[PDB]
Amino acid sequence: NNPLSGLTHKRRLSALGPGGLSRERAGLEVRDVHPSHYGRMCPIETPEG
Amino acid sequence: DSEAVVAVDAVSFTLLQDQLQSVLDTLSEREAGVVRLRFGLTDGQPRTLDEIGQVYGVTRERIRQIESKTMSKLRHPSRSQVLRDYL
Amino acid sequence: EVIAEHPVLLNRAPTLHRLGIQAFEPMLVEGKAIQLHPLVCEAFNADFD
Amino acid sequence: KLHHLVDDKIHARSTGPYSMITQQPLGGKAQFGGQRFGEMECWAMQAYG
Amino acid sequence: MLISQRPTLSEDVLTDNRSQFVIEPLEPGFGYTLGNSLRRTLLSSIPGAAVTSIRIDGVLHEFTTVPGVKEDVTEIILNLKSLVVSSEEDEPVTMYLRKQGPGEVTAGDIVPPAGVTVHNPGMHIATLNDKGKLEVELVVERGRGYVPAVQNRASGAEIGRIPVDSIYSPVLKVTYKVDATRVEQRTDFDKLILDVETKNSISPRDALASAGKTLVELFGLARELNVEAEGIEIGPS
DNA sequence: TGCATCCGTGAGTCGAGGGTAATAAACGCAGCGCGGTTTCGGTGGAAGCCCCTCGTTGTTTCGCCGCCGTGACGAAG
DNA sequence: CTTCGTCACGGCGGCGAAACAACGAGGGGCTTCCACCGAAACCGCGCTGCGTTATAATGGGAGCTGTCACGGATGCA
Repeated sequence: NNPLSGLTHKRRLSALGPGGLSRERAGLEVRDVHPSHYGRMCPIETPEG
Repeated sequence: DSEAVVAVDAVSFTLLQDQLQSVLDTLSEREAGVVRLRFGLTDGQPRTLDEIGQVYGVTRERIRQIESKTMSKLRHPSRSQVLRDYL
Repeated sequence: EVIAEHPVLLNRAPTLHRLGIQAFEPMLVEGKAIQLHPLVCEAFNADFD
Repeated sequence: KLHHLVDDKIHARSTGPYSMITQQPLGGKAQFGGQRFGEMECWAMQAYG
Repeated sequence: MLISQRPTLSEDVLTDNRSQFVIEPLEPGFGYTLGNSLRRTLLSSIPGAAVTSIRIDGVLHEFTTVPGVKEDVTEIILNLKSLVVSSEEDEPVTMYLRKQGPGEVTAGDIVPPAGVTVHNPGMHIATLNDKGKLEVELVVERGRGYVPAVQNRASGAEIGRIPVDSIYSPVLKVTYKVDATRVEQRTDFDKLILDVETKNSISPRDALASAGKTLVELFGLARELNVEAEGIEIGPS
């Protein structure tokens, strides 16, 4: 619905799927912003659902 | 569920069936009974005009005459104006 | 005419306390948004975001 | 302007179609659907008596 | 253009002098257009007469109490402040009141000459006592709106004088509130509700008629820029 | 007896919301019931034939328009 | 100012038209066929079922397995 939702939908680093961990199996700790995200993953742009 | 009652049809089906009495009764009662079995609405079997001869003691051709006597005078819009809303 | 003093119900998921639902007498409003009296929102805990 | 229009998020229903197994309504704005009244609504619903 | 749907006006009494006025259906948003202006006008356009200055015997600096009467001076002051009077001259008129002997001195005891009329004789004033004997002198005039107390520059000449405010407008208070009458079928029409409340000297409705007069005059003073200008009109009656 | 050790549970009211895969096959016989086909049939819809339901006259009578006169307010000098 | 012309007012009355009742000729009630429905039949054959196949062939592919806690039911020692 906008050029951003076109772009930033890519460059998406998902945690779920085959080989990924399901939400209920996805516990509290994994949701955290690891120090190893600095520069790698955006530490702020995450879904709020 | 394809078998769902629209529930407007059902109320409107009752209204159809009641306008039917209100229109038939405003017509002659011999004719009202004639059609009630000719189309066999109140029963399961629509009838032919030679079954009617026993129940109404008249020649089948006379019910041929009465069928038009029903329809044409019905075909006066007065009956049609109040029934054309039913479609 | 038909809405002349005919109460209706207003709900919001979640409803936690009893007052999560409220009965109101509705008035016709132009537009597609439900205008909620600005006092019950506390019970509804509903903000207009 | 955000893509959350009140032209998009209204659903009304007096009576639409019904579920297959149960005679219950269906869910969705696309289908005429019908609104869900949950247990957690039943709670306050009785709490009102 | 025409209003295209004639609005009405209904006056509804609540007391002998206090009344509401419902106007409907105004064109969208027009409730505020005229309501705030109208309340301002009623507060600041209806002529009337009120007390302006005072002086009483005995007091020169004792702005607390005076003998004979028991209560303070401010009590009598505020009593007289809320006095209804009507005058027919813009010169300063003078009235006296002089009651000897203990009792209850009222507004019926004041002796207003012709040309100055009082409409609340039976308004109590003073709890005169101890065979109290008084002489209160009231400098009065007529005007409009609310004029605060103008102090006496000639302090020596009128040194027992007392400056005081004046509610020249005979109305006490008016409020207005708008409504949403037939917004859906008739495109956001609104109904104004007015509530006017005035002194006993005049009525609620009459000052309203005078306000209408003053404002239509004031806007004729402007419409005389293009006499044949196509604005909006109303229609029949 | 403990005692570890699996294990059977629940873990948000709710809106956004239709579908994705694979292996060796052939001959032949029987029932078969659906669909080509093959009879007349009387009851069907015409064709021609007789007793009773619907239109002429014989008044009746209110109605009404021509007539008849009245009177006045008008019409012209 | 005088005197004539007109236009309703009200009735008069004699025509006049429309309603109401003695009833007789277009419907209601008769046969008299056969192109037909409709039956009854006489079929064959796609469609389903079911039988057989003759060198030897003789042990699953796959699945990715984890939370979080907790009571408790269950194999040991």
